[PDB]
Amino acid sequence: LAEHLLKPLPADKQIETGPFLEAVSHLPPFFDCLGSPVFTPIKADISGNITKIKAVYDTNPAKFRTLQNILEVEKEMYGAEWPKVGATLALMWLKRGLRFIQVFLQSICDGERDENHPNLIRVNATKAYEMALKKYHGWIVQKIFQAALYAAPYKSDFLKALSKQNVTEEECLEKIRLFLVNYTATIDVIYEMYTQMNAELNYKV
Ligand SMILES: CCCCCCCCCC
Ligand SMILES: CCCCCCCC
Repeated sequence: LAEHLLKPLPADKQIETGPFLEAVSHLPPFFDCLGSPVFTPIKADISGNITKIKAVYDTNPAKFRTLQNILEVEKEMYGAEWPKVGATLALMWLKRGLRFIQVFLQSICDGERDENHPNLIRVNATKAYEMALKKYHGWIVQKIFQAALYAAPYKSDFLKALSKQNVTEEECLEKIRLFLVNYTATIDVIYEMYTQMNAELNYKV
């Protein structure tokens, strides 16, 4: 995770598409080692979105040099169906999965815990879901997340699974904190871009 850091934001706060996709494509694999088949559809959604954006990018790397480029070009390209189309729509849902990972990881690092059951990650996962995904899910998908939550490893095993490696828990969390710097900054910029472009949508699934 400290092996595949996201680049820092350039001065103009424009995110290069190529480098961005490469960076985040290292994230899906971490779902395989949460030790449950329950997490496979979650991996699939994040991968699929990354793959959707990559495919739009590949058609014209220069036209789609930056994430901003993607949104402005596709807006012009699709008139009235935008923002509910193309790579704009893929990235709208990618950012939410990425924000989820962000909030979950920051929560853990901040020493947030259920005092009653302290070696679990339920409370961190629950917060991340509430902050990133919950308002865009109908009640059925919510009840599904609730169930999926019990497949979560212990905090202790999860951190041991990320050092996959001769390292203490505190060392491991320091590494995650370093990763969260440019990660958070980058996601914050993508979210800000959806707000300025008016490209954010609120439909539930
Ligand atoms: C570093 C990427 C790890 C992803 C965290 C996902 C945990 C999900 C619990 C529901
Ligand atoms: C460089 C991006 C390629 C698409 C990867 C799919 C997500 C694992």
